[PDB]
Amino acid sequence: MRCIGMSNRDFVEGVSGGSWVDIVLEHGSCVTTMAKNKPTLDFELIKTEAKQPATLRKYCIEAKLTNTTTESRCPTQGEPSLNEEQDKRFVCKHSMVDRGWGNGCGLFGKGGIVTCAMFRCKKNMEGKVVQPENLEYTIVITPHSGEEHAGKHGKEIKITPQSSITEAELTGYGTVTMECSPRTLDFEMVLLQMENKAWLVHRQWFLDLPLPWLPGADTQGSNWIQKETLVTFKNPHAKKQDVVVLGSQEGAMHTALTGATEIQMSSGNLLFTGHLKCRLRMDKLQLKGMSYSMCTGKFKVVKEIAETQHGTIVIRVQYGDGSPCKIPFEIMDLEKRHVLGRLITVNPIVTEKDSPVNIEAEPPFGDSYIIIGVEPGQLKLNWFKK
Repeated sequence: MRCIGMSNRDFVEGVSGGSWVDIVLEHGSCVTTMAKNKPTLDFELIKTEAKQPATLRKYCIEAKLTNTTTESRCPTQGEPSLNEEQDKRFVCKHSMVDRGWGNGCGLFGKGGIVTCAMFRCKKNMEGKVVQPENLEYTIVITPHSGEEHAGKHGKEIKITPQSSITEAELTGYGTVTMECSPRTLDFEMVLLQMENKAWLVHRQWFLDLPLPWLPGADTQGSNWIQKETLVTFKNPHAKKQDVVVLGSQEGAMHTALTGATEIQMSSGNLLFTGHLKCRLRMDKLQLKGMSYSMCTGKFKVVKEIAETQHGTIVIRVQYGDGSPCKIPFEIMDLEKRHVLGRLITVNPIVTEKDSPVNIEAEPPFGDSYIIIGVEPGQLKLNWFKK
């Protein structure tokens, strides 16, 4: 039903036997395939996500400062130093400040001063690089049977442009074999993540951001590069100097990303709307239910016959005199002389007594008789397709 209710639906059929059939899969669309003596199948590409893409750079957007320490020397005695100036967790600056008798020096003149503060990142963002490969497309292959629910999921399969040809098993019908190509999606770009919300941004812009950062392959999260971007050193004084850190930049960032394509995501994974080209073979598929009896009984059209968006109809029917059986469906002319139209639901069958068995069929254009059932009450339903 899902595919029948979709506006974007392609009908594909193989012009050969045992041959490959090509189909194009898109998000929000579905493809229905058919073949002589083979079940009709529905294909849909539902998910396209990058799994664990390489982290390029972590940017700190909010930090705190602690243990600020100052050291300074008198004019003439060289550049002062602090050992924490060797500790990668600190931000430091070297400057010159006036000195003299008033603050412990013999000479009046400029002296060397140095100040360091431990830098602690409190909130960061990270940009990742999505490789075309390692992208994972989820495709659902549903048997077009018409059976009911309200336990019958189509087979779900996940593939990668690097995975080999897939052999998907469809309970009851065999297996279907298919291969796909991510046939034209770009990735010199980058995906920025600001706390579970992501964006697609151009490179060299991400790399130019004036914020403290760390090479992607880090785990310490301490040795930030260019911390001065979030730190300001006030003018020094003879023996002390103040250091203040800018406020969070989450906001400056947000109202800075407006415009760039926003990217959905979940469970840490990024999601995209992919495009696939696939080829499938049905030589290993077969009809579920062949070798049954031809229902010899009655059906009551459950409700109003429905018209789909694809020149087809969906007739609900429920047995009646018999085994879980094949159904006699047949669309003929007003005279019941020749067969017209065709079934999209193939080898339609009943599993239970009082089990609405939906059936999608394609009536020819104009007038036709929809003959459901056999000789007690073969169900002649008139139909006009405009």
